[PDB]
Amino acid sequence: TPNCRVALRNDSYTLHKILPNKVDPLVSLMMVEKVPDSTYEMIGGLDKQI
Amino acid sequence: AVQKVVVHPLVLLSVVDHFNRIGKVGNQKRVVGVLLGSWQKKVLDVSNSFAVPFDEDDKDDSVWFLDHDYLENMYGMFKKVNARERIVGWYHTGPKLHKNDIAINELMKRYCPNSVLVIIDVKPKDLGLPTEAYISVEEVHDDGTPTSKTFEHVTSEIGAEEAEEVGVEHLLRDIKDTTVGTLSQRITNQVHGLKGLNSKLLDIRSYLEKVATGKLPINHQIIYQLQDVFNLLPDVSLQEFVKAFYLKTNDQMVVVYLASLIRSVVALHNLINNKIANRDAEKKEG
Amino acid sequence: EFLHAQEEVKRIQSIPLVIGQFLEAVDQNTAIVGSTTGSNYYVRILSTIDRELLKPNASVALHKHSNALV
Amino acid sequence: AVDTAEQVYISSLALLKMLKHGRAGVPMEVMGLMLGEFVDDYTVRVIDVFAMPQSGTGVSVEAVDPVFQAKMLDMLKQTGRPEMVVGWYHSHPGFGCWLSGVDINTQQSFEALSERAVAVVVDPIQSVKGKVVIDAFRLINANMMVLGHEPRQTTSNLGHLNKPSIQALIHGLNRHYYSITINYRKNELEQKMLLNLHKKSWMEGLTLQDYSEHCKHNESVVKEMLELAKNYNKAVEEEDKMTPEQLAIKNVGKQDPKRHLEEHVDVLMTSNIVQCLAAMLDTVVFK
Repeated sequence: TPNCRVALRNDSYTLHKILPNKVDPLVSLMMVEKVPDSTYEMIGGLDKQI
Repeated sequence: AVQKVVVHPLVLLSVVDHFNRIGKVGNQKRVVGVLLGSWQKKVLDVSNSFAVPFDEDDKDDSVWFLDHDYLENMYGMFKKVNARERIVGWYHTGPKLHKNDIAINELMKRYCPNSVLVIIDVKPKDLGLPTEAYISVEEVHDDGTPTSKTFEHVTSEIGAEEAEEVGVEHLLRDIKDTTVGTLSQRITNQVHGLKGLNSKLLDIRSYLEKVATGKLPINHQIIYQLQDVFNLLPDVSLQEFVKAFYLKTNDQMVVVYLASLIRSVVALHNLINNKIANRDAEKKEG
Repeated sequence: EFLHAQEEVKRIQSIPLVIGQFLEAVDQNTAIVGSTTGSNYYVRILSTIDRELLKPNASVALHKHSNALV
Repeated sequence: AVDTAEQVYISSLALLKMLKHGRAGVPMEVMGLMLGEFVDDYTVRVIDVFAMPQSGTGVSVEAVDPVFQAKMLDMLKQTGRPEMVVGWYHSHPGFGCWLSGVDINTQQSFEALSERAVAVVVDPIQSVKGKVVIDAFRLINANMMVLGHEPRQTTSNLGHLNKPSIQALIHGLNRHYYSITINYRKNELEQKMLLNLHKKSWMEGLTLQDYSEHCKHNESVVKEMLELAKNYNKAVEEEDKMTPEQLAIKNVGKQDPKRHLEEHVDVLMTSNIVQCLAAMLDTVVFK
C-alpha cells in the first residue's frame, strides 16, 4: 500500500501488524478544525478580487 | 566513636552457611570467622565476610587457635579481586559467649584499630531479636572498682543495597507484606509491637529480683540508667493533655465523618443502577 | 492479589525514565510515539493514563526497556 | 541420556553473590566461576559461589593468572567444605541472555574438561522493579541434529517453567544450546530468619505520625476529593438524562467513575483510624 506503515519487531526485524492512519507527522499546523473566526461581509470595497 | 553498624543481608547467610558447613562432624556449637567491612566516616558498613578454622576446649576455657596464614592469604586474595573491601573485625555466634573473646580481640587489633565483633543468632530466632554488636574499649572499671574489659554495646541496624534489596523480594514469594497497610497489617504492627514490650518488661524485673535478692553484685551503672526511665514518663493531668488531646481527636473525627457520608452515597448509587437494570431486563424478557 | 497489582502498577512509574513525545494513537490501549532520540517507536499504553489528554504532540514519559507510555 | 526434568538448585546466598558481583562492575562484564555438586545424573545443586578478578572491557572479558584458582580451591577445602566446580557465569548488562562467540568456546572447554558445566547469564541492570531475568543455559552437541535435541519427554512440567521469548530464540535456541529450569532451594533457619531481620519493627506500631505534617497532609486530601466531587455532580446525571446508551466516549476513554472517589476516602481512613487508635494506647499504657 502506498505510504503504508507497519509494526516492526526490534530484535528479529519481522512484521507484526499493518498500521492504519497513513503518514502525516506534525499536522498541528494543518487541520485547523475551526471554521468560525470571521464572516463574509467584514471586508468590503475589494469585491472584484473576491 | 561508632554510632551504629550496617549489616548487609549477605554476611549472615554466609554464617548460616558456615553453621551448616561444620555441623556434619563438628560438635563445636559455635562459629567464629572474620568480618570484613567498609568504614566510611562514622557509621560502619559490612559488605562481605568469610570464616576461619577455630576450636575451643571447654576445659580451662583459655585455649584457642586461629589460622593466621589462611587469614593472610584469603584477605589478600579478596584485596586483589576487590580493592574496596577491608577488615573491620570478627564475629561469632551462640548467645552465651565464651571468655576467649577478649583474647581473640586483643590479638587481631593489630589488623584493625577499631576492632568490632558481631553476635548473630541462628537458633534463637523465634521472637523479635536482631543481631548484636559490642565494641573494644579499655577503661579501669568505673571509679574505684577493680579493672576489667567491659565490652560496651553499640546499637545495630540492617541495611541492604539496591540489588541486595530487589533480589530479596523475588526470593520470598509467600506473603510479601505490601506497603501501606489496609487496617490489618497496621493493627498487628501494634499487636506484635507490644508483644516485645512486656517481654522486655518481664526481663527487667527478672534481673531486678535477681539483684534484689543479692546473688550477683550490683552495678551502679544500670541503676541510674533505669532510674531516669521512671521519673521521665509523662503524667497526664490537666490543660496540657486533656485539652490538647481532644483538639486532635475531635479534629480527626471530622474527616472520618466524610467516610460515613461519602461511602453511603457510593453503595446507594450502585444499588439504584442495579435495581434499574434488574426491573428493565425483567419487564422486557417476557 | 489485587493489592499486589496496585503496588506493581505503582512502582512501574516511579523510576528514572526518558521523555518522548506523543505522536499518534492507533486505537484503544495502543499508540504510536516517537522519542527525542529519533527512531519513531510503537508501544502500548496504560489505562491509568487519561485518554482525553493526548490530542497534540504532548510531552510524555517512556520506559528505558519496555519503552511504553508509562 | 539428556533429560528435560533438570532443575538447578541454587541457594539463596548464591544468588546474592551473583547480583552484588554483577552490580559491582556494571560497564565491564564481570566474570566468575560457579561451584556446586552433582548429586545424581540430572539434578545439580550450587550453594556457594566465589569470584575471579577480571581485566575485560565492556563487551568482552578476559581472565587472570590461573595460579589464583587452584590456590583458592585448595584453601576452601580446609575451611567449610570442598567441592568440584559445576559451571561458570558472567554478566550481559546490555542485551538479554544468549551465548556469544567466545561464550560458546569456553563452554566447549568446560564440558570436555569437567562433565556438563551449566553456564548462567545475569543482567544486573534489569533486576530493578521486583523481578530478575537470570537464566542458565547449556550446550547441546551438534552430531545429534537428525534426532531429538533435548528429547525423551519423561514429565510434562517442562513447558510452563520456561517460555523462550523472541529475543532468545534468534541467537542459539534451539539449534545450538538449550535452556534449563530454575527453582529455589528454600528451607528453614535461613528463610524465616531472612524475614525476621529485614521487614521487622518494635516501636513502629506505637509511634505517632507527628501531627505537624499529619493533619497538614489531610488538608491536601480533602481539597482534591472536593474537586472530584465537583466533577462528579455534573458527570453522571448529565450522562443519564441526555442519552441512555450505557456506552460511548464516557465508556471508552474516561477516568472519573465511582472507582476514583472512594479510594481517597480509603486512604484517609487507614491513615487516621490507625493514627487515632495509636494515640489511645499510650494514654493507658504510659500511666
